[PDB]
Amino acid sequence: MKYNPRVSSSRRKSRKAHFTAPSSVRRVLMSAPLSSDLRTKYNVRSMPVRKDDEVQVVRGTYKGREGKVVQVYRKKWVIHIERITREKVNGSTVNVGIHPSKVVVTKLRLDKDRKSLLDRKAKGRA
Amino acid sequence: RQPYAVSKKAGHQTSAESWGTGRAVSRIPRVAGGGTHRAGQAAFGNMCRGGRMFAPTKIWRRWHRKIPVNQKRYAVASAIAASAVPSLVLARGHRIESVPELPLVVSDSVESIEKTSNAIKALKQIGAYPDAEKAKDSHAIRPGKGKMRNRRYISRKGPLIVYGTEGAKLVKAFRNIPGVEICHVDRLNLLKLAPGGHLGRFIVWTKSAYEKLDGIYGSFDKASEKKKGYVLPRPKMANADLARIINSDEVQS
RNA sequence: AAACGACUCUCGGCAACGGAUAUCUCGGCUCUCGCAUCGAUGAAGAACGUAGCGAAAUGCGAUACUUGGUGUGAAUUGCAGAAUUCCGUGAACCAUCGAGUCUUUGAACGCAAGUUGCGCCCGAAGCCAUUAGGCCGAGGGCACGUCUGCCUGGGCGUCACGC
RNA sequence: GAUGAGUAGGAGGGCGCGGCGGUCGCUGCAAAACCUUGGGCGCGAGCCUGGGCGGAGCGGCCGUCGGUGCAGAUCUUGGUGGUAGUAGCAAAUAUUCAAAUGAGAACUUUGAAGGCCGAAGAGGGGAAAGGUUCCAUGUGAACGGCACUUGCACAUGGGUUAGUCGAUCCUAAGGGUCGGGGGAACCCCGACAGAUAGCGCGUUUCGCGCGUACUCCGAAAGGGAAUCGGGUUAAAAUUCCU
RNA sequence: UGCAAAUCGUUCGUCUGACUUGGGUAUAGGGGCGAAAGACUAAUCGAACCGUCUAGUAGCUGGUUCCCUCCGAAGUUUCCC
RNA sequence: CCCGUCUUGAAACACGGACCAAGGAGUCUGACAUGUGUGCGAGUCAACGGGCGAGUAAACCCGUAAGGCGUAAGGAAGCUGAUUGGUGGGAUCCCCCUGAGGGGUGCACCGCCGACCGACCUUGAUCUUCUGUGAAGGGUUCGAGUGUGAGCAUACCUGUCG
RNA sequence: GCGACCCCAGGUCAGGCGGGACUACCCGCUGAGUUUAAGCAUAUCAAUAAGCGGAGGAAAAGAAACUUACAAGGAUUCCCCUAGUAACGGCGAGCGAACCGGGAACAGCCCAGCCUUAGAAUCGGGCGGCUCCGCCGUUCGAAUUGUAGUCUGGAGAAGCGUCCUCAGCGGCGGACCGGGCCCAAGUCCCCUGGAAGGGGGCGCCAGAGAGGGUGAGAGCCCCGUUGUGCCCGGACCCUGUCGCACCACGAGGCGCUGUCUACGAGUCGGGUUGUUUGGGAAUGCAGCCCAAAUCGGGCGGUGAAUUCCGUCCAAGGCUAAAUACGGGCGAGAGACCGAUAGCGAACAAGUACCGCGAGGGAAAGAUGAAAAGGACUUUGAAAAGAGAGUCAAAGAGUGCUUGAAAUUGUCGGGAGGGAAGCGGAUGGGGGCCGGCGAUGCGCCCCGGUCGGAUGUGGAACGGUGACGAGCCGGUCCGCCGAUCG
Ligand SMILES: [K+]
Ligand SMILES: [K+]
Ligand SMILES: [K+]
Ligand SMILES: [K+]
Ligand SMILES: [K+]
Ligand SMILES: [K+]
Ligand SMILES: [K+]
Ligand SMILES: [K+]
Ligand SMILES: [K+]
Ligand SMILES: [K+]
Ligand SMILES: [K+]
Ligand SMILES: [K+]
Ligand SMILES: [K+]
Ligand SMILES: [K+]
Ligand SMILES: [K+]
Ligand SMILES: [K+]
Ligand SMILES: [K+]
Ligand SMILES: [K+]
Ligand SMILES: [K+]
Ligand SMILES: [K+]
Ligand SMILES: [K+]
Ligand SMILES: [K+]
Ligand SMILES: [K+]
Ligand SMILES: [K+]
Ligand SMILES: [K+]
Ligand SMILES: [Mg+2]
Ligand SMILES: [Mg+2]
Ligand SMILES: [Mg+2]
Ligand SMILES: [Mg+2]
Ligand SMILES: [Mg+2]
Ligand SMILES: [Mg+2]
Ligand SMILES: [Mg+2]
Ligand SMILES: [Mg+2]
Ligand SMILES: [Mg+2]
Ligand SMILES: [Mg+2]
Ligand SMILES: [Mg+2]
Ligand SMILES: [Mg+2]
Ligand SMILES: [Mg+2]
Ligand SMILES: [Mg+2]
Repeated sequence: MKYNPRVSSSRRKSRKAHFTAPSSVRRVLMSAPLSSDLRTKYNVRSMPVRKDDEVQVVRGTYKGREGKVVQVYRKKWVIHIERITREKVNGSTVNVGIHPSKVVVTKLRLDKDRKSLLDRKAKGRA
Repeated sequence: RQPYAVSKKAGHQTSAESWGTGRAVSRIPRVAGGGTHRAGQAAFGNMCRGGRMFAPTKIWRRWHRKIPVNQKRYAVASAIAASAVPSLVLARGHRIESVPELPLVVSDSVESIEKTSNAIKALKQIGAYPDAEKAKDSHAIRPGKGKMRNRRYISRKGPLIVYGTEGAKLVKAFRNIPGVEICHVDRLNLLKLAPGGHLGRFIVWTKSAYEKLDGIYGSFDKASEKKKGYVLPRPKMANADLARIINSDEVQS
C-alpha cells in the first residue's frame, strides 16, 4: 500500500506520466532483465536497454530469436534487433519492434558508466 | 463521501435570447450572431443540447449523517455478538469449517510476528487460512464504470484480527495479506464488523483484546470503564427459544 | 381470360444510407492540501521574424524549435546529411539552473502615427586633415510628477552695511 | 363465504436503468452491445433461452443511493423521406464554316464570315476598397448552378527598382495638450487663472540686443523645389537601358 | 420561394440653383438630428445596438416519461380590487 | 373514425403532431407539521472544539456550574407561581352460579362537576420595617395552565412556505 | 554696490521614488432596477449587481473615552450559542443585531507636549578604509520655527536606601525544508491462443497484493510501491553542547516621600439636512451653522431638570496567531461526467467563422499487436473494377473497434374495383418444435461381480443424561459359523 503523500495512485495521472515521459525517463522505463548467467555474475536483476547489447527475445512469435540491438526507438517504445525482421508486400525487409520488457540481455556493452551503474546496482543488493 | 457537483456556470455562458412568437419556431432562448454553426441554436434549457441540467447538483447537499452514539454502540455490540455465532459467520460467506472454535482466541505471541510468511503460518495453524485464500482467489476487476474511477479491483473479505496491544508489529506483518483486516480492540468499527450491513464477520481475537472486551463493553449488571455510563442493551425476549416456551408444561396444560 | 408483366403496398435474405448502442479516455467537474513569486533593472498584452526540408500549435529573438553551466549517460528520427578518444570536455526534438543573448511595440518616456514619418545632443573606430578644425558613424542619450543635495538666478518680500 | 365501472386524485405490491457496501457467479472452448417469420414464461411492466454478429468485458442476489423509465411540449441536436427528376435554366439582338489539339469539343486555340458595344462605350486609366486576384508552366479531386482540353480554381515558380510620381512639408474645419480651474475617480474645459519656446550679432563661449504661453496632429482632390524624349519584360518603369 | 429583404420595363418631376456630388470634420441614445413624415440615427427607431442584473415575474398557453391492484370525487357554502 | 390536450361537449371545418435516433421536465436546501421505524428517557443531544486513529476527510472516546430543546404557567408589566380530585360509561383479571346474571378489579379514552396556579374583580382576623403579610370567604370573567411527567435525537414519505 | 535671510524660477545637474498588469479572497467610494408586497408609492430586492480606485500572502481590526450593574469581566480576530431573539416594519410583506457563556489563538507596544544648555550629544551626501544588509575617520549639508535622549497615565520626574538584574565571539550537532543513488520474489512444465498477461500443475516475495506499462484478468517481465542505507544544497531563524574575556560608569527591579505629576481643538459636543442602522424624541457617517473643558470629558439603548453612583480617557501611530481564498505556482483525492455527457473547448479552442464596433462563437476523439498501409497481372483516359498479396481478422484497407432506426436498391413470397392500418374466429400456405411423443416395471431360471448375524476383538464416534456415571446406538476393519442379499 502506497504511503508517500507525493505519489499518486490515480490511473489517469500514471498513464499521463508514462505517455508524456521525456527521453531520459523513457530510457529507464525501457529496462529489460538480465540472463541467468549475467544475473549471477553481476548480482543485478535488470538494466536499461542499450544500442549495442546482445538480446534474446523470450515472448511473442520470435520467442527463440536473438541478436544485437540495432536501434532503441524511445518515441515508439521499442527496440530493433539484427535479424528479427519481416518482408513487406513490396518484398523489402523491415525490422520488427520488440518491447524491451519482453527480451533478455545475454551480453552487455560495457563502458566506464555501465560498469559504474552495475557496481551501484550490486552494492544495494549486497 | 466527497461532494460532487457540476459547474454552476455550465450551460449559461451565453447571451442567448428568445426570438418570441411569430417565426414558426419554439420560444426557447437562442444564440445570437451568425456565421457559425452555433448561431440560432437553443440554449439555457434542460432539454437543449449544451444547456443547463434540471436542478443542477450542489455541494451543500446533506452528505453526512449524525447517528446517536447509543445507537452506534448498539450496532457494534450486535455485530460483535453475531460474530460469535458460527451459523451467522458461515451465512456471511466465511469459510470457517476448519476453525477449532468460535470465538477464535489466539495466544498473544501472534502480536510479535513481523514477517508476512510468519503471519501466513500463524493463519494456517489457527485454521483461518482457507478464508484468506478464498479472499485472494476472489481478486478480480470491478465491473462497470467504477474500474476507471480509481476503484479497479474488488475481492471478498477475509478474517478481521483484533489486537489489544498498541504498536504491535502484527499490523505490519498482516496488512499485506489480501482480505485480511486488522483493528485495535479499543476502536472497533461497525463497517468492518458487519461488511455491507451483514452480520457475522469472521474475527480472530488476541487474548489481550478478548480480555479487554469485558472492561470496554461492561455487562448488563455493571457499567463500562471505557464508555462513560454505558450499559449493554437488553432484548425484548429473555429466551428466544420459541419451542421451549410453546411446548412447555404450563402452556400445553 | 383478369393470366404474365408494370405500379403501389407488405414480409423475408442480402446490399445501401446514417452514426445510435456497447467498450474505452494524456479531457472535464467537485473537494482537500502546501507555497507567496509581476512591472521604468521596462510587466501583462500586441506585432514581426526564426528550422536543411513548417503552414498551424509549442519554443525561441538576428547567439532566434536555441547559446552556456551542471546532472544523466548513447541517441534524434517522417526524410536527408553531419558529428561523438561511444572505456568519453560525451549523443540526446533528455532533465534542470546559476552564465549570456533577448527584434518593433506596449504603463511607454524627444514629437507623432491609417507615417517604419518629423527633430535635437554625446560619441568609439576609420579617411585624409596637426596644439586647428572637416566627413562618416558603431553605440547611446533628450517624457511627466516628485524626494534629498547642488549650481545658476529673480523680487525693497524682511533687514543691514556704504553711497 | 361475498364480491369486481372508473376521469381528477390517493395509496399498495411489483417491473426496468446506473453507482456504492457485501455476497454468488459468468467470460478468447468468446463478455457487452446489436440482429433474427427460432422457442417459452408472466394479466402486465418485463424476463429466460436457440441461432448470428461482434472481439473484451459482464451478470444474479441482499441492503443502500440517484442527473433512473417519453409519442407529443409550433420541444433540443443530428439524421432521413414524399414533394421530385418536379418548380425551374427565358433581361443585356447571334451565331456559322473549316482546321489544330485532346480519350472526350456547341463551350479550348487559329483562320474566314455574319452581328453587337458606338467615344456621358461592353474602349483606354486612376481614387477608395480588395491583397497576389498579376505572369509562366502543369493539373488527379472539388469549384466555375450544362460542359470544358479550360481558369479570377488548384499546384510549383517568377514579378512591384525614383533626388525629379506621391507620402514626407504647410496650414483649413477641427483634433490632441502644458499651466490653471473642476472632479471620489475613470476623467471634464482647453493657451481661458502663467517666470513661453527661443531667435539674431560678436566671441576670453561669454557678452549684447530682441523675445504677446502650444515650434504638437489634421488634405495620396486645397498650397507645393526639380525630367524629358527613344528603347526594353512572360509579368516594372516619367523608377530599368541609352 | 425575384436578377433584387425594394429590383426591372414604359411613363413621369427638376435640370445655373433653396442645384448635384467625393473626401475631411462636428453632433450619440430620453441623446443627436430633423424645410416636420414621429422622419433619420449601419436592412434595427413612438427611444438604436452590445454585455450584464437574468434561469427577471406571469392568477395565462403548452408539455410533464413503467406495470398491475384497491379506494375514488368536485363545478356547491362563506370571505377576498 | 386519430392520437395528445383544453373542454358541459372532439373523429371534428379546435390547436400540436412529415419520419427516426439520442437528450428532455416535482429536484436539492432551510423552517415547521402529521405519520411510521429505531435508541434512550425526566431526560436527551459530543462530530463548536479537544484526544486520537484505518500511516488515517472514516471509525473510536471526551460535557467542567457549556449550550439547545424538554422538565411551569399566568400577566403589558411590576410580579406571583400549581393541597395533590370526585363521578357515569368502559378493557383485562378474580370469585358465586350458568341468566342478556351478581360481587370485587376500574388501565386507555370520552362525558360531567369540583379543587389548585396565575391575569382581573372581590374579600380581610392577626402580624408588620405602614405598606407588605394573609385566619376565613369567594366569582355566569380570562389562560396556548396544575391535579404523580413525555420528551430529546435520528431516518423516510407526504403537506405549506422562502 | 555688497552681504544675510525669505519666497519662488531654470537645470538631459548627483543620486533615488511613482504610474501599469491579474482576480478567488481583502480595503475605500459610488450605486440601481428586475423582483416581493398577489395592485402600488414607504419598504423589499440591497447598505447587493453594474461602475471608479487601493494592497498582501493574507488583508482589515487591534491593546477600551469597552462590556456591564455581577461575588463583576478585560486588545483584536474567528467558530458554537445567544437567535429568527431585543428591536425595526403601509407594526403589512418582511427584516434583525449585540452582551453573557463554551471554544481556536494569544503579545504587547511607539510617540507630541515642562525637563542637555558645561555647547545637536541627532541625521543625510561625497571621499578614504574595514571582519561590508553595516562600522570607523574626514569634509560639506540638514536641524534651534528642534534632530537625539527621558516620559505615555499600567505611569512617570526628583531625592534617599537595597546591593537583586543587565554586556559577545567561534566550532560541532539537533530541528525544518528541497533534491540525488542502490536495494524482493517465475517469466519454470502442459493446453487454447496471432500474442498468455487465460486454464491446469509446481515454486517464491511480501513493513512491497497503491498504481501504471508490456501483443487478453500480470504481486514475482519492466517502471514503480514498502522499509533501510548513503550522498548533496538552502534556510543563520529555533535548539544542545563545547573554547576564550566576562569590565556595572550607567540603566533597570524592589521599599520609602508632608514635592511635583504637563496627557492630542474648528477637535469633542450641540442644532439642522441627507443617508444608513435592529438602534426606536434620532446607530454610525457626511454637508452647513454654533462651538467647548481641565477638582474636567465620553458612555450607562426614552427626550428634559436636580442629586449621587458605575466605568473608561477620544480627537497621533505600530503590531504576529487563531480567520478568508472559483486568481497564480505545485500536489493529493472522488459513491462525479464519459464525446448531444463533462468547462464553450478530450483535437493547431477562445481556434475556424460572423459583426464597423462593443461583442458573438462552433463542429471535430477510436485501423492494426505490429504498417506488415495492399507488390504484381489484367480492363479502363482516369477515378477505379476483376484477380493477387499482408494479417488471427480486411466480415479491421488511414474519417479505417462495433455499426440501431428513419430512408433506399435488388432478389424471393404475397395482396390490390375511390386509403391503409387495427380487435375478435377460423381456414390456406409457409416457418419452427423431438422434454414434439413412452418402451419401463414386477415375478421367475441360468451365468458374472460385490457384500452378507443377534457371535467375537480393534479404530474413532454419537443420542440422552449434567460437554459426569449408567443406558442405548451407528460407521469402518480382522476372524468361526451361517449360505442369504
Ligand atoms: K427488402
Ligand atoms: K542546457
Ligand atoms: K507629422
Ligand atoms: K456483484
Ligand atoms: K432472442
Ligand atoms: K442496486
Ligand atoms: K486534354
Ligand atoms: K485639478
Ligand atoms: K489649455
Ligand atoms: K498634398
Ligand atoms: K529616358
Ligand atoms: K433609449
Ligand atoms: K386569474
Ligand atoms: K388544449
Ligand atoms: K390537429
Ligand atoms: K442539558
Ligand atoms: K394584565
Ligand atoms: K557625516
Ligand atoms: K523625543
Ligand atoms: K503626557
Ligand atoms: K491619548
Ligand atoms: K452633523
Ligand atoms: K464620569
Ligand atoms: K460544445
Ligand atoms: K474489426
Ligand atoms: Mg459511447
Ligand atoms: Mg449521474
Ligand atoms: Mg464627356
Ligand atoms: Mg492569369
Ligand atoms: Mg493639469
Ligand atoms: Mg511645423
Ligand atoms: Mg447549563
Ligand atoms: Mg495588516
Ligand atoms: Mg431557541
Ligand atoms: Mg466569548
Ligand atoms: Mg557619512
Ligand atoms: Mg483483444
Ligand atoms: Mg521489480
Ligand atoms: Mg431499416
